[PDB]
Amino acid sequence: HSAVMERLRRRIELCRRHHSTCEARYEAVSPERLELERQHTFALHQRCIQAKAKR
Amino acid sequence: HSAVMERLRRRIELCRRHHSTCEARYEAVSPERLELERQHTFALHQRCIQAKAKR
Amino acid sequence: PPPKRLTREAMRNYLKERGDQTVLILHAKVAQKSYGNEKRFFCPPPCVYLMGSGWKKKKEQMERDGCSEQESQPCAFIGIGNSDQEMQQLNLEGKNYCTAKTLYISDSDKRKHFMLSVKMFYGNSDDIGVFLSKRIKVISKPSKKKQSLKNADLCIASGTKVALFNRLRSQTVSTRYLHVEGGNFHASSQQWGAFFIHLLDDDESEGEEFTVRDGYIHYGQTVKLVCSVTGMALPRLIIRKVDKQTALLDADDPVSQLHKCAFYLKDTERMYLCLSQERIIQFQATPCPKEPNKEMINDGASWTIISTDKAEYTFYEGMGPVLAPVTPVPVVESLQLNGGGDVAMLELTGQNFTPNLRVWFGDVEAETMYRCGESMLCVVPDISAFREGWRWVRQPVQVPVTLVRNDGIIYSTSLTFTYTPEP
Amino acid sequence: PPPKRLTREAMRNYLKERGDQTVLILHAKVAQKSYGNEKRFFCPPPCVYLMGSGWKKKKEQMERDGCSEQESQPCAFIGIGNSDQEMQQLNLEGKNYCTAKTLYISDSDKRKHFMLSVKMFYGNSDDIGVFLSKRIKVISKPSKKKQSLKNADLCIASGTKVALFNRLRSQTVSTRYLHVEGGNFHASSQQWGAFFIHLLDDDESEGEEFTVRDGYIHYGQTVKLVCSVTGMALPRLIIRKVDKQTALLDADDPVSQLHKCAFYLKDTERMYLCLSQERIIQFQATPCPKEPNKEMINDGASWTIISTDKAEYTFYEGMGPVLAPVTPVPVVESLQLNGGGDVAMLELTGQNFTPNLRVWFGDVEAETMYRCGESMLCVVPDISAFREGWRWVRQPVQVPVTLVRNDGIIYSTSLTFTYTPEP
Amino acid sequence: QTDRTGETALHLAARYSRSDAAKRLLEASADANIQDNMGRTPLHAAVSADAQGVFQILIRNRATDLDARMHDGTTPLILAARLAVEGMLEDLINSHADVNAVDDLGKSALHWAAAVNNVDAAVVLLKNGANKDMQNNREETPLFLAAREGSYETAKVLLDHFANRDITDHMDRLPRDIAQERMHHDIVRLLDEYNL
Amino acid sequence: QTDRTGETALHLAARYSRSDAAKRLLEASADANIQDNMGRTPLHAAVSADAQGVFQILIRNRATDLDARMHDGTTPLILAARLAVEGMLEDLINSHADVNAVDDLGKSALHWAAAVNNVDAAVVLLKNGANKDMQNNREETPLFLAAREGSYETAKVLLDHFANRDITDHMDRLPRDIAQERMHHDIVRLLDEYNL
DNA sequence: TACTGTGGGAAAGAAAGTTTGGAAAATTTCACACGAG
DNA sequence: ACTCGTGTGAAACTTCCCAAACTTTCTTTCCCACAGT
Repeated sequence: HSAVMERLRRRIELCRRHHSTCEARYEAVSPERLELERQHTFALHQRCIQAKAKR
Repeated sequence: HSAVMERLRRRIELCRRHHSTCEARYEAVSPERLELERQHTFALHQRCIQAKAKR
Repeated sequence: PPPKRLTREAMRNYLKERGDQTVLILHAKVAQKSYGNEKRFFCPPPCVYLMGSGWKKKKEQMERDGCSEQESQPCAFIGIGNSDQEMQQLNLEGKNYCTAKTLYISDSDKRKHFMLSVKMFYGNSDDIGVFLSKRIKVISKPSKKKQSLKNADLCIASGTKVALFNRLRSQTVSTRYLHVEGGNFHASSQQWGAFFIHLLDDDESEGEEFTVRDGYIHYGQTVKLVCSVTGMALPRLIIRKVDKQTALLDADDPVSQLHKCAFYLKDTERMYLCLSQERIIQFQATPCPKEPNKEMINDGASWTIISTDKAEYTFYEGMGPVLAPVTPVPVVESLQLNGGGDVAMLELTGQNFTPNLRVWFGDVEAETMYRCGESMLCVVPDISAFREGWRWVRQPVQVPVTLVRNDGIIYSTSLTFTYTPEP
Repeated sequence: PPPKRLTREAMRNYLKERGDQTVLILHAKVAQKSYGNEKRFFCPPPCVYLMGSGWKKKKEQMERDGCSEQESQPCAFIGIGNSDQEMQQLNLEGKNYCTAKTLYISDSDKRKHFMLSVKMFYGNSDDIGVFLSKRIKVISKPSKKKQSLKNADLCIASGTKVALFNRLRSQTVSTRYLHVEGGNFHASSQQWGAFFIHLLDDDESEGEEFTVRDGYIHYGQTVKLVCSVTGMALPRLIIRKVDKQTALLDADDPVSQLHKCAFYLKDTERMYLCLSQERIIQFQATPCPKEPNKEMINDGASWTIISTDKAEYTFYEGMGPVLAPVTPVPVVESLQLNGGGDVAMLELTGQNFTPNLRVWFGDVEAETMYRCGESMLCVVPDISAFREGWRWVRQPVQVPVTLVRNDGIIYSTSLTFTYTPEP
Repeated sequence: QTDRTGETALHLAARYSRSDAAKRLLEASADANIQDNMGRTPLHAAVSADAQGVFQILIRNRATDLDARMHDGTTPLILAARLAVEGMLEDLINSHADVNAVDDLGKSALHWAAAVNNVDAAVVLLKNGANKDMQNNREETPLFLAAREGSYETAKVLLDHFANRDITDHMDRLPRDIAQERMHHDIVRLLDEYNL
Repeated sequence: QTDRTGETALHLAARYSRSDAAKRLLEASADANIQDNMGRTPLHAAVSADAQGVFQILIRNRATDLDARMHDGTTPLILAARLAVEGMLEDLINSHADVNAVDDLGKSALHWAAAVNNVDAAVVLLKNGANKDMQNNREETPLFLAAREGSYETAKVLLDHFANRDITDHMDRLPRDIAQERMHHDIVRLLDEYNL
């Protein structure tokens, strides 16, 4: 131990830390990112509904 | 030992045996071989001796 | 309503239900370019199925809240993406599948490859997100190429699923594809099945015990085809090339993509497999007098053959409605075991991963490190998370591994970690 | 009288005497071809010396048996070997050295390399055997080649001994070579010395403390030359090319074999080293008006330069007369220590080995395995062969190694095995 | 083969980090390039298991294929790069592993290292040949994967060795674009304005 | 360097056949390609000393230059061939030593093996590439050295893989000739009449 | 004289090269004519 | 042509595999003036 244990603590931290920075950009941008997905699912729904009006 | 010793006995024997077969051909041929060396040192000595006769 | 991380509970009541929603795009591996004003359509048409005993549950739950027959209507649109053409709707009404038989690719699309994106939402504007097809390759014209396997991507290899279609005399509307209706092979102009193109031996034993081979497929070989759809198989056939409705018996080159051909039923006289202006039968093939080994053949025994692909995506709602699209959907190619026992972890390689997931071993959530898009890592939880006794793995236990998002959408995997006693 | 293997005794009375006979052929590394009826002579002439305070011992012992002043006359013949030209005698009378200044090589000698063989016997027909020169290379013409070191064999490298000669206006008879008479450099038409061509630094300190460099030698460099013969050295010179008795200062190419040149004495005005129609001096060199850095120069400061070689061979009679030639003579390039202590052997690499030798460590003959011509092997005899006390090598002992024939001719080596306490 | 996983006695000691257990198995002329059902040599196991002990053994041993691939064609140099272990990457490089070797998706350890924003790996890899502009069977420059995953630091580093930022994917999207899209404005700003 | 012979701690254990003494000196990241004043790496020493123990270690180790030369440019593959040891030649071959590597006199182990009539060596060497008609800086085919030394058995073997019997030396003497001369009438009879 | 070496040059050659043509599959793209609404 | 998927197949075109003088730095040959026998 502590030979390896300090090495393993250090490795795991790297992943841990990384994963952190990732799962936190993704969450942060997602509002703004869902936004060319809404505005799109919109003026495209007004076509889903008038081809239902042709049956 | 006998692990290595039997191996070393076997190696040395190779050189030994070889050396033998060599030093035995060389000796055997050397008569016949010294013979284009005598016959040559001869009719060449009858030239070493008549340029001594010109001094 | 704020997002609810799935719970130890919600889960155990999915390993019982298994009430999966699931998309499932089928589609051709290649698509012919369309120079200038013209319009070459994707000649098997990209076919958006929609399996899974839980699309129903989503119609049920929805209406039981105050929702139209119009509202709980899944509403799909396809598209090559990156265009001013906009998208094209799909009629998912009535039947659950659908096909987009007027899709093309301009001369003004420089991209030497492309992808089909299947946008979707419920009528209520309630979103469900974009789905993606498994990579498609532009070509300029079916490439008739002799034995240099240089491009390789174009050569139909063994084992691959392929769909073959029949169109006649050169008219757009006739198009009919070898499909299976319940168990009886026909030629729909709506439905196309995908068959595996397994390779076989030149010298033959009986018509069963089917033992397969490696390498690419060359004209003249013997090839059985099993449908993934009905499971059924056609008798042992022999693929041969075709030029002006004549089936040249001695074609020694490898089957390239989008190539015309014909299927000689082995040991049936000179009979072949042929398109019926109805339900599918066999045909004798005309004489062969001036050209010796080159048989003349029917309009209907002349098929076009293309290698295909599927793009599956399962996903369950484990915490009811979620505001944002359930997409991108995690798919998991491989599961690697890093390390051992008390340090044991697991690496997951797949694609579309996202930091906001967490791999669950059965009902126990395990800490999850996200390395990137196509790799993830998690810590094999202790055996005493399942069998509460034991400090050690005293004998084999197998739980199913699965990805779970934040707002508890749960993407299934059919992969299973198996604890094992130490060797 | 039957052949007598050398004895523990004969030996110890050679490590006191050391009364060695020794041949010693000097000679150039290249020889110009001689097309058709012509006859280009070897322009430093191969020069068969004959050192060793033991040739005398052989005149003494011989006559003291009933032998003429005519009989104890070493009688040598040289030759390129492989010819119908037969051989050419050398006059070893009076002085002990000799030179063969009319040796050539026909157009009818296809061999792109060759060797000088110096046959020898005492007047009485009593044989002494053939001696060989160290490989010589035919060329077609002195090759004036710019900086591509492709042949490399032709380029005069640093450190190599070279002899340089002066011939004038194009006449055979004038030929005079830089030789050393006792300590005063001259130009004999009988004697030629061999000097080492060490390389130096462009920027200079004092005229001593001579520190050498690597690589080939290019015109323009500074080069001191030390004679192996007297030990003496000439002042720091600068080698430059020569075309029509003009010494081009800016020659950046490497000195090729048999090239005309001149030696600028560093820091002496415009003085060079020049041939004296007498004893050797320096010369100012003419003007240089139309050609700027190109000085005009004398007949006598224009030397031809050739890389040389020696072929030594020592051998003592340790059991008196032997009927057969003392030849081939074992020469021992390197002495390797295989193994250690109680197993310790020794591998000998040289050339001309023969099964009928046996390497002696001082006075103790050691068992000798002959591997081949250029490799032999013998068993390091126990330390208690020299220091009769001790079972171990208690502290450093050094005996001289030497090769010994059957009929006890003994070929010396000047190489020494050194026992050492184990580490 | 325990036939459960297809793993050998060596494979095990690699994963379990028994550093001298492995040694005797090597005294035994036991083949160190056996494949388990994943198609991995014990070295792959050793790297995966951050087992410096065993690792060091196998790499110091000459028999061992350092560039061995898996069923998905992953080289130890690949895992090394993604699994973020200390040293290994370098030691394999020094022992002369094919630095440009690729997996089935034709991604180099430089690629992966840029996917996992593994700046250290990327730098060592750059200073050891490494096609900085290599593409994968999606025509993806590793500068791309970076700009996708938005791993900015690794990205600055290729922009640093001047990776070509103009090489696109197999759909004619600049890396510059997959940034824009995934909402990494930083990676954008960098691609817009750093070097040239 | 004990500076007596220039030999290292490794060199010694090689020559002295201390097979595990060598092992720890390798646990120590001690360089195993150091040159003594003869210009030989401990491997050379190991071969010279028929020390299978130590030998095996060094060759199983990847760092170790298998084709290292001496001041006279001898490879271990050369010693192996001449010093007539068991196995070693083969083991070096299998570990992928340059079989056609030469010493300063430009003789290959095949050459030497024919010099010391080492039939076994010659066969193994032939079945592993080995230019059978290589020359040395005297234009000597190994068939030649055989015919000189008159080592007949190795000779039959190259005549056996059809070595070119007509390639001469650098003085236009056939091997056929240096036989005649040295009075090996057997090697002659064989060159006159065996194969063609 | 007319034959001895020698230097020396000039026409005869030659094996390590860069590369220029360009002859041999397989792309692009475009311009076009059946058969159908 | 009335306007729009499909297939012809001819004309432009791409890397590509391989066979030529010469770029070309080396030789080897032989052919011939100049000075001493």
